[PDB]
Amino acid sequence: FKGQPTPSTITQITRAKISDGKSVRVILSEGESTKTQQFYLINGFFGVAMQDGEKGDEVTLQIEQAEYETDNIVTSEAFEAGKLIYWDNTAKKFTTTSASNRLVGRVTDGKDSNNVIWFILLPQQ
Amino acid sequence: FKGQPTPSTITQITRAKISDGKSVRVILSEGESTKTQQFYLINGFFGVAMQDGEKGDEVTLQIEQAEYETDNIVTSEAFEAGKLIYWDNTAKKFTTTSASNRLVGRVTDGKDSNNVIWFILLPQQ
Amino acid sequence: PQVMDAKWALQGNCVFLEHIEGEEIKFGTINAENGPVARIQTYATGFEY
Amino acid sequence: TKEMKDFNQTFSVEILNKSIGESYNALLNHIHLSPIINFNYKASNKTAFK
Amino acid sequence: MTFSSTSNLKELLRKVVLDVELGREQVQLLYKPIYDSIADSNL
Repeated sequence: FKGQPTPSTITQITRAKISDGKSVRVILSEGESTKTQQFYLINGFFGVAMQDGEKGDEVTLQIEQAEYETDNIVTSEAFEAGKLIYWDNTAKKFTTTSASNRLVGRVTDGKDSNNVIWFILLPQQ
Repeated sequence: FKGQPTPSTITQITRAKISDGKSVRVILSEGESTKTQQFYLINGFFGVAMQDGEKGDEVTLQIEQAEYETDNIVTSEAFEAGKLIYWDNTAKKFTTTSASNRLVGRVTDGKDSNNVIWFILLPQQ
Repeated sequence: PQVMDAKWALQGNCVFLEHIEGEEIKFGTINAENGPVARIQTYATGFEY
Repeated sequence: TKEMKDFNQTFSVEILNKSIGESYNALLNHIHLSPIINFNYKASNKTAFK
Repeated sequence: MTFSSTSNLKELLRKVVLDVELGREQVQLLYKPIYDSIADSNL
C-alpha cells in the first residue's frame, strides 16, 4: 500500500478463475427492458432474467445450461423432442426456423396443448 | 486371484463416467512450456494451466467452463461485453477476430484501462 | 544472527461487490509481501594501564 | 574468534571437544599399532599365501 | 487454489529437516589386547 512503514516487495500471484460462471451481469440498453424469470438476449448473452429492469439498470441472466420451462414460442411451429430451438430477437420468441437466429437450446419435452416446452439451454457458443 | 481351486468368470459391470471432466491432464511437447494459472492450448484442450510445466512435463488444464480473468488480450482490438473471444495460437493471445482462431469464450466485462477482461470459457469445440 | 532474514507474509484481497439476486460471487486473491534485511555490527574500545 | 562463538549458532566448544576426543582415540590406535603395520618385516617373519 | 503458484515462494513454506546420520564414525581403542598397560603418573 501507499506510505508503507518500511521498504517491501509484493509478489502478486495469479488466479484465473474468478467465479463459477453460472450467471452474468448485463446492462440494459435504451430499448431493453426485462421481467423476472423470463428469457432475454441482452449484450450477446441469452438466459433467464432474474429481476425486472429498465434502461440503465443491472439484471442477471441465468446461463446454467439447466433444463428450463418456457411458453414464449412461435405457436405456428411444432417443437418435437430433441429439435434444436433458436431465439428470434426480432420477434423475441423461440423458433425452430434458425436461419440468422441464435441457437439457444434443445427441446427436451415437446409442445403440449398449452404451447409449453422444456428445453436445455446451450453454452452460448 | 492366482492359484484358485476352480475357474471363475469375471463379469465386468460396465460404467461410462470416469471423471467429472472439469480438468484434463496433458503432456507437454518439445516446444511447449506452461506457467501456473495461465491460458494455454496444449493438445487440443484450452484452459488454465495449473502447474509450472516445462517441455516433457505433466500439466493440468482447467476447462471448467467457469468465469476467468485474463490480461493476455491483443491490445489493438476492442473487447466489449458479449463479444465472442478467440485464441490466436500463433501470437498466444486472445482476439475477437475469428479468422481461423479457436473459439474459447465470451466476454463478460469489456476491456478496462489495464486491458483486463472477464470471460466465460466456452466448451472444447 | 549477523544478518537478519527478511519477513514474509500472505494477504487476502477479497472485495465486497454488490450482489443482485442471481449473481455469481467473484472470488478474491492472495499476494505474498516480504520485508527488508538488516544486520548488526560489532563495536569495541579498551584501555591499557 | 568471538564472532564465531556468538554469531555461528551451530558452532560451539562441544564440537571441538568431540574432535579432540576422536583424534585422540585415533592417535592411540596409531602409536600402538603403527609399529606393527609399518615395520619392514624380514623373511623370517613373513609367510606367503599358501 | 494455486499451490503451484506459491510453491516457488520457499520462505512461506515450513522448513522441516530430513534427519539423516551425518558426522564421522566413532573410533574404538583396538590396541588394548595387544598391549600391557602400566599407568604410573611419575614415569
